[PDB]
Amino acid sequence: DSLAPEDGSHSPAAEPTPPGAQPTAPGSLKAPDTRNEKLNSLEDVRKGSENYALTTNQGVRIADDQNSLRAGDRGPTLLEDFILREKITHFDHERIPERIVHARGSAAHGYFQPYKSLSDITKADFLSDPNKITPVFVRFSTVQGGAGSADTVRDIRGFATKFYTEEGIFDLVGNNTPIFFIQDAHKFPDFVHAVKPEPHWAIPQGQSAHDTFWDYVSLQPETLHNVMWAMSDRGIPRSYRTMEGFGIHTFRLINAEGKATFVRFHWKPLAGKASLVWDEAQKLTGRDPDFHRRELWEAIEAGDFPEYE
Amino acid sequence: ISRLGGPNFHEIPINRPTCPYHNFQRDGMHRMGIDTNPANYEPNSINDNWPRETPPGPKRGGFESYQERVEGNKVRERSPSFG
Amino acid sequence: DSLAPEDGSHSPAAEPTPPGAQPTAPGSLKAPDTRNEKLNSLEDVRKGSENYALTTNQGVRIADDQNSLRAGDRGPTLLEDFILREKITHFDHERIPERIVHARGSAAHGYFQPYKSLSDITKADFLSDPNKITPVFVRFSTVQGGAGSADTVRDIRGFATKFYTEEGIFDLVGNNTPIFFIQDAHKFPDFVHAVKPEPHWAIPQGQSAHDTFWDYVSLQPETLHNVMWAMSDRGIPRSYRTMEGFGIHTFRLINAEGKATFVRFHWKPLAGKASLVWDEAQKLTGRDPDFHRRELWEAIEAGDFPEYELGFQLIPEEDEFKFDFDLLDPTKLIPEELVPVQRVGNMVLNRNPDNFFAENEQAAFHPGHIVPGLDFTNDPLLQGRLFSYTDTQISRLGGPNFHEIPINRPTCPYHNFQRDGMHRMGIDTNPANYEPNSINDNWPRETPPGPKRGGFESYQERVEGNKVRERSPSFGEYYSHPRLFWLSQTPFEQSHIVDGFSFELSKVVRPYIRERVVDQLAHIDLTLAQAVAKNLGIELTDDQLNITPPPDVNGLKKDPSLSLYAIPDGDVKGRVVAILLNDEVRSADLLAILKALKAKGVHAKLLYSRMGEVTADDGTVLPIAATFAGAPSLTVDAVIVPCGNIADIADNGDANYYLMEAYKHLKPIALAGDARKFKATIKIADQGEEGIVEADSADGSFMDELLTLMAAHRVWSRIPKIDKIPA
Amino acid sequence: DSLAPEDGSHSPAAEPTPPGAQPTAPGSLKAPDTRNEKLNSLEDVRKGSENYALTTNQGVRIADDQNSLRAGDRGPTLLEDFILREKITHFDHERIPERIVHARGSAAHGYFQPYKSLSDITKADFLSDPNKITPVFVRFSTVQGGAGSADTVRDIRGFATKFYTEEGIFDLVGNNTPIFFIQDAHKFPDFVHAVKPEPHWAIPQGQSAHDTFWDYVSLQPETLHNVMWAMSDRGIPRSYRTMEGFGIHTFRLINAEGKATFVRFHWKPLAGKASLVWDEAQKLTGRDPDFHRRELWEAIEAGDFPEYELGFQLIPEEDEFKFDFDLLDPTKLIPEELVPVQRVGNMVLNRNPDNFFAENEQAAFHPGHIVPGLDFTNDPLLQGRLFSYTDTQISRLGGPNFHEIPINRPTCPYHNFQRDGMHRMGIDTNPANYEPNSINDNWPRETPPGPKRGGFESYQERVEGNKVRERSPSFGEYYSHPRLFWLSQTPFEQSHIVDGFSFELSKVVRPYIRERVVDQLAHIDLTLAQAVAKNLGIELTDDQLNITPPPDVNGLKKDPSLSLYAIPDGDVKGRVVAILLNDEVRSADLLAILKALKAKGVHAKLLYSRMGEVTADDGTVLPIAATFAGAPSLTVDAVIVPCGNIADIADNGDANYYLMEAYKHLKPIALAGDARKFKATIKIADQGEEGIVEADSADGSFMDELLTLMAAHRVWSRIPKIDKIPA
Ligand code: HDD
Ligand code: HDD
Ligand code: HDD
Repeated sequence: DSLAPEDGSHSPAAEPTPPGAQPTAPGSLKAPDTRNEKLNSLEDVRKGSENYALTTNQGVRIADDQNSLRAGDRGPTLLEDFILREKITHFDHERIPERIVHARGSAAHGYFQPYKSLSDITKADFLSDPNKITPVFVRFSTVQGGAGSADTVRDIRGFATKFYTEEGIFDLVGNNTPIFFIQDAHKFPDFVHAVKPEPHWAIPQGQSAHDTFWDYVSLQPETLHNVMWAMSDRGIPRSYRTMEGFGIHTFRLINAEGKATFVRFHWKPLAGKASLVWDEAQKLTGRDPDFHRRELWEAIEAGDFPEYE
Repeated sequence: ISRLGGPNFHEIPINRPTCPYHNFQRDGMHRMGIDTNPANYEPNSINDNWPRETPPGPKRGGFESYQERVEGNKVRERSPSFG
Repeated sequence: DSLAPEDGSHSPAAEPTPPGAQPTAPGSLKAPDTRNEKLNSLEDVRKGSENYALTTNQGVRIADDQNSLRAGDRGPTLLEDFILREKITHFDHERIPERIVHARGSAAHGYFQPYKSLSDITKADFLSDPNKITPVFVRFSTVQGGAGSADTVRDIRGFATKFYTEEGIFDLVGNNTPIFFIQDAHKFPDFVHAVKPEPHWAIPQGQSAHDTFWDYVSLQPETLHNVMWAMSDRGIPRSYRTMEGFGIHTFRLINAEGKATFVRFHWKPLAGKASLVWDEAQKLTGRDPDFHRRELWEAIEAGDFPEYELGFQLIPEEDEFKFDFDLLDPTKLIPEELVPVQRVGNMVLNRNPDNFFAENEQAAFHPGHIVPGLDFTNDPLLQGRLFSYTDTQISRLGGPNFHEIPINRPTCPYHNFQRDGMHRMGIDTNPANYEPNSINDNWPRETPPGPKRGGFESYQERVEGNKVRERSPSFGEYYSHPRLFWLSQTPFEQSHIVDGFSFELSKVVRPYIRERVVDQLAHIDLTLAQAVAKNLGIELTDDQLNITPPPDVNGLKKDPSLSLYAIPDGDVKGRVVAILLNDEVRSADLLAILKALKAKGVHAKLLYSRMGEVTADDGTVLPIAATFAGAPSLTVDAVIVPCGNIADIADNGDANYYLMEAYKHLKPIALAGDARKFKATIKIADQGEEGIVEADSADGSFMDELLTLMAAHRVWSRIPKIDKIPA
Repeated sequence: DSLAPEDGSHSPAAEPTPPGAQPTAPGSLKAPDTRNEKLNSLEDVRKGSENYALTTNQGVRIADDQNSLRAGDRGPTLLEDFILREKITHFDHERIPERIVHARGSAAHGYFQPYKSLSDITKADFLSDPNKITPVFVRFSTVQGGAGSADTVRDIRGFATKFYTEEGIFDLVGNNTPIFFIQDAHKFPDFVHAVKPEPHWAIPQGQSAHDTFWDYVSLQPETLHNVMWAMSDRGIPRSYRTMEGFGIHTFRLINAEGKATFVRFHWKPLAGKASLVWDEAQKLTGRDPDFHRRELWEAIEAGDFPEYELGFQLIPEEDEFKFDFDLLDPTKLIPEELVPVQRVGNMVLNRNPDNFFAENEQAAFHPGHIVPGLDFTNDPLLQGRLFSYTDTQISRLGGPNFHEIPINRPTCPYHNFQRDGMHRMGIDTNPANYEPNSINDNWPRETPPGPKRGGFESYQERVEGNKVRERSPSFGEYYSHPRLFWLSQTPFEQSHIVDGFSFELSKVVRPYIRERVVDQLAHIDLTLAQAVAKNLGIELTDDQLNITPPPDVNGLKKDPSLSLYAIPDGDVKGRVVAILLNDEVRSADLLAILKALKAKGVHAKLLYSRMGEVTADDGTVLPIAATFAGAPSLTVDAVIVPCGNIADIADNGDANYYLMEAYKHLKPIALAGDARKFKATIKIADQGEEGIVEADSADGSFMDELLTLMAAHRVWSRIPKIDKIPA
């Protein structure tokens, strides 16, 4: 009953390997020895597969997963085939709405550690002890395109970090430029509608290069600063590893004595800052629309972990 | 699908089997189970075809319908015996 | 308060205009006088905008749509700002789930009209009289990629038509190849999961070129027939206008006397069959991921309406078992040499939607939506489809009232005892919500079946057998149809199939999967298998070289109707030519070029190294449509270079590459006067070659030769020359 | 194929008819001539039924709606039965989430008209012209129970009015008491969770009589004021027609000069104030859980329209701080003795919906739906309400397009740049979906504020303070308003409050909670506290007996407007009388009875020991409406027994109990001729007593005396006599 090759060449080595040397794999199979508190806490919902019987969602073993139940082997399919209907029902409802913005994104697990206690300026527990390790989950993204759009478009990039701290989840939801296009949230649907595919025909995907975007820009000069960044090579990063991150807004740090300090957040890439050039980026959306997602996944599989200060 | 919000209603705790369940179904709203199978289809070679079908048998076998004989034309008709 | 330009140049003309001549627009503003019964019935939900106040959804006029309400102009935003919250709430919930498959699609309104009454073979009302005009809504699609994926991927294409008939909605939900990959609907999630992005990392988008797809194929030889089609140039159509459509399954036509005839449905494109080549298609997903969506919309705005002839392959009930294959097997085609396609009517797509989301995204097609005069068969793929297309709408469209979404509404009457459900629009006045009832005199009432305006009754097919989960043995043949397809292609089409398999298998990381697929190809044709094997560094064994080929299909050595190009059918109307300008164009050349193109309905785009204008030798001001890089040769069907100051562009890398890319992609190229110096960049000798038009000046003969080349689509004889071209 | 009776008795007459005379029907079939702008605007979604074929939702006629498609008439059902699957799918998804609170409610259409222009104090367009008619849709409700819970529970009632104005929808979302239980919206889930069924076992339905509610009350004295109202007979109204309505919060009116006036909204019932008594209300939840829904629908079918006068309490901005309590505290009422209610206009409810689910269940009211001329205040309960009523519709009504559900649609224009979302009905043609735009000349456009037809601008209230989660100290007083309410009630109303607390606390299992509530009552009034304590077997301590009462409210020791009954306001129109028949009724009695009731708009129910008919002494055939047990005295306002063959019913247990129950519940009873023998059943002396009408015959003053009793609602003087009745 074995369909795997006898030489075992179907299974990727569970050790760091360079891009293309092995098939890519789920993280807990590729790197079983990598752990953190969050990864450990997900074990209760991880599901295996090897050596298990194929079942319905109700736990009933399936004998023939190749055929519908019919009245004769050339007959009509019967309504009483609950195995078919459960399998097709689940398939029929697989999709959930994509994010309104930043629908295209690539994510990884990791950890954060502060260099020293910041208790003089903030009572935040995750910043209180250099030995305190906080698990993170990070998602990098474009802004305009759908979940099935291309990576190397000209766009702003999102850089969202979920810190699983001992005193609650802290999400630092930033972008790869230090400002945004607009001043007041009331205008967000206007700006986003202008940059998104135009409503009559739903064109263009992953591009601000169309009338409605530049119409809005020309009528809203507050947008010009972030437009400058988007039109620069900042808009076409070489990799999620080679871009900066910013929280954009001024927030506050609050210490134990009640003192507030204004703060803006920054991520500094250990790999440095690097971008493509336009002709390359555009052609690459055709040759490999998954280039950034792939590069992130493969760097981690190689042990070449993305790092950000 | 409407009452419980989608196709993962078997993951709501009261509905969960206490016996094993494994298959190639994926995703859907409020998906709890995180599948590690490299494959989400069968037949597959990349996971040596697991999880695997099980032939019917006296115990722990796969489900097979009783091979009742069906004979008749396709009709929307009540059986006279019900009348 | 007016932000529009004083000259009115913001507003597109409400008249047919060629691609790029005007901004595109909602269909009811571009073509307000194009009407049909369905389009007219949508007027109750169309919303205008001009001269109206900006309001909340509750009708309250907004005074300041630029600012949130705050405590001081530098203060915190207040929870009482209901205008902000309503606007952001609506934004926050704009997205609905995309279709599980065929998420990427482009749609248009049109109409269908039969050529004659089909009453002798079907009682379907929409086919009963050549005077019956039926509105349609058609959505073309890819299969694998998301709604935001690219158009010109290698994939099967969907071709779904909603017929708004006087006796109900009929949805013909087909594809652009005559078979499907699998035999039984129970396997659909397996096949789709295998072709879709792999579940760990969600790669690759819009591509079958990955391990899991070819793993499934190698283990399920039933897939090989449709795989052959996908690896051919059928997988990369030039336009939705230049592909065929097929219902795939055998259905039944039922006439008034109750006689059943088996039928397979066909759409024949008036524009002919035409496809890209792989390198062009792949690069075009980067240069313009919206290319097919754009070309469909712009053809309709130009008056180049997509047209498709509906055809039926008809097989009497008594002939069910007269072929080498099972009629109910959706992995088998019916060769036109054995059963001709009888043309029965024509469909014209003549208006774009107003709002993509409301009309395209929310449209629900389902092959179970049939009408009296049609019926199903036991095809086990069709049988399971019947369950899926109603089920899936409960999440995708939010509940069981999806038929009340305007695009989905029948134009004929509908009345029943169904009630409630999320977003219920219809307010029922019937005292009864059940039947039988006396309190409403049993209305609405059942209708017996009959020749016209009768109730639906299934054809009383005899069913005999035991309840089994079992594939019919008649379905267990996998190689003869792939071989018939292979043998029916031209030599260059065969080369492109080889290159398709070779490219895709090269992207499979696990080598044994490649080897298993090559072994399957050896069961189809050894020339195909050896050619793919050579490109993969695989050597066939002596055992593989001795595999007996499968038998012919009912005596057929080939069927040229399976080739895109063996029988010429192309027409140039609606195609487009790039014209590469210089700063002092020979106006006489351009006059003759544009006159000849206009006479044939071929569009032109004037390209230069910058935007703005250039002035011809006689003072004619020429407006520039795009730069060489902004509208690459990928987006056109041919390239013409008129004479003038050729020195202006002779050393321009983009201009030289424009011709090299077009040359590599087998497109016609025409060079007038000093533009013939560009022959050096494409390595064409002074004596010239077939496929490169050249003359001292552009003229009638010059343009006749180019338009003849365009009618043949591509210059296949150039293929031996392109491998040395660095492009 | 017609199942209706040949005599047409299945169809109710489309004319006003009294309760029970005809089957009830959808409003547009019962009263097609009753129209308003909103009702007319719904015609595009109303669906008929008569003379139409039964179809699928796709418009396909159904031939056999009695059977599934099967392989043989005794065979398995086939998956290809799309008619079955569509019908069952729709059934399977009929239900939507019920409202979090106020899930049980009953609704009607109507209209509002102001008495005079209020332009001096508000620019609200619907209040600008006495000739301007504003359509309304009103939903009355309970609070705690589910959509399937009973009407006549002890609870607060909701009173929600949707005004379809020319300048937007205004929703006045009020209750039947002038205060709420809590001060800050942050506590709303705590309070509601405490009153709702307890989470382990989901008991009790429709009742605050359980530990968690009284636990919360005992720990949150701010609740005591509205608790007092709920424990009074206010908690058990006779009908939605006989209760007051209140907006509770202080809002603002804004005039064209920008001047703000504080306002509290009031509804005054034309039918007067009237409530049940507890034993009656509780038993009625069993005998007819739909009593209030039924009475509302049947009053409208009878042409006896519920009417309510809108009134305003108006407080100038400079008087904000001149009261002992904070105007922004929703646990405090504004006594009418301090600020009179000024009459504003009248609302008439004159047509029932067609489909309860489509119009009632799907209606969305929200107090943030205001119009120019109105504004909010910093009331911290109102402030949080503004968030909830938009948010909750995303799940309840399936997404952000809930304003497109027909009942919710404005009748005035609504245009904006919002797009998409689930169930999107409107098809936007605007080239732009953003502003500012030039491509549509910036339409739809913002509108500056102005005297009429202007944009919404918030009143520029001064805000000064630090960001704090802190209750205003001015809110920290909890007992003076409960005491004012207590002191304003009649002695019998006070007894009913004592009995309400006593009964509810008896259902609290943990005795310490009862003791803690009694301690709170001792801070309100020691007479109340002692009487409740006595009924609970609790002895007040000396310390409790020495608690100083809270101060008067701005010098008031009572305000009679807080009593249901202190100032008579009852009108008998729309009430109902049970008439207990015998097998040979004295027809002269019955003629005098029925005609006197009819002249005052009082309905009658002819009751007997069986259904069918009886014949009077003169041969008149009398149709029986219900049996004694089938329409118990709980469902009527008074009981009349005419003379005749009294021996027929004298020993009937149900007939005797009918009188005992009505007697216990303080209802007027009238006995003519030999019917006076029933005085022995209710233990009434030969000389008679006030509240029992008796005479030799029903002529003379008999009916006037009974109608006078009915105008006073109940016979409160009878209370000492019922306290030992075995009934
Ligand atoms: C008021 C609306 C609004 C405004 C003004 C912004 N966003 Fe946002 N953003 C959203 C509304 C939103 C959202 C609709 O809530 C999203 C989409 C789906 C989601 O979960 O959140 C989102 C997603 C989203 C993501 C993706 C998170 C993920 O990976 O899942 C990022 C990185 C940002 N945003 C970052 C920003 C930045 C840097 C902004 C400017 C400083 C910004 N957003 C303004
Ligand atoms: C049992 C499952 C199943 C099977 C075996 C098939 N499909 Fe399908 N198809 C669906 C389940 C489905 C679906 C999940 O129900 C979709 C996705 C969203 C939808 O509305 O229907 C769909 C969408 C869909 C569309 C897009 C319609 C649109 O534009 O909205 C087309 C053209 C087809 N299919 C065509 C086919 C063809 C030609 C098939 C083989 C003969 C086929 N499908 C087999
Ligand atoms: C912050 C939460 C919150 C608070 C403090 C209140 N409510 Fe509320 N109310 C809701 C949250 C809510 C809600 C959850 O949003 C409901 C349930 C379903 C709905 O549409 O709105 C609702 C329904 C609802 C209804 C039923 C409307 C209908 O018939 O559909 C009425 C009459 C009221 N409420 C009245 C009030 C009054 C008079 C309050 C105190 C002055 C009050 N509510 C406080």
